[PDB]
Amino acid sequence: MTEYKLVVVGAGGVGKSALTIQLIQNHFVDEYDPTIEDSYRKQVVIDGETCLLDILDTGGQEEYSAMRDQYMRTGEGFLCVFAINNTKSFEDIHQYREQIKRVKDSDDVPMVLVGNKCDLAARTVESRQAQDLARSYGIPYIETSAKTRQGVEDAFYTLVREIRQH
Ligand SMILES: Nc1nc2c(ncn2[C@@H]2O[C@H](COP(=O)(O)OP(=O)(O)NP(=O)(O)O)[C@@H](O)[C@H]2O)c(=O)[nH]1
Ligand SMILES: [Ca+2]
Ligand SMILES: [Ca+2]
Ligand SMILES: [Mg+2]
Repeated sequence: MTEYKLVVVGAGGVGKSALTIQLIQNHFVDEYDPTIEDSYRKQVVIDGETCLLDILDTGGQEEYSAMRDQYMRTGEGFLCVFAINNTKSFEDIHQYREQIKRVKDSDDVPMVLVGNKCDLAARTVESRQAQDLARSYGIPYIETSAKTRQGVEDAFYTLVREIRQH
């Protein structure tokens, strides 16, 4: 069957693991255990197609990691995640996109910008600001809540639909 290699990246604590775990295991992780690199696999049907999602959940990073770059090289699509209540995480997105461009050696890599923790009221990143950033990259912007599951399936499935247009 068709396999889709997805990689989740973004600043520490934005909810990358919570999003992946909500998608794959249907529960919300309340505690904060920093990730290095964890992988998840699951067969799902997306738009009538039975396929296998292979998801690499990476941890936030502010220091070079040769190993990190190597694990990311095989990714086919990337979820770039920031949290809507953490301006710095949004400002960090451009660096993650640059890392992706490097490891893939391409300026055209399937990606989706995700603004997580949309259930929280302390918003410092407005939807419009994120929409503008995503537009500049030629990619979709989707808000999510790993807590309520709002937009979770939408974010990952949209990433699959982006790989399909590639
Ligand atoms: N309210 C709320 N909290 C969230 C959401 N997503 C994650 N969190 C919380 O934020 C904290 C960190 O989440 P986690 O998924 O571990 O972050 P991460 O990006 O994987 N961290 P790392 O980069 O260190 O692996 C946890 O306490 C978790 O419950 C969300 O959508 N809403
Ligand atoms: Ca723990
Ligand atoms: Ca390269
Ligand atoms: Mg994590």
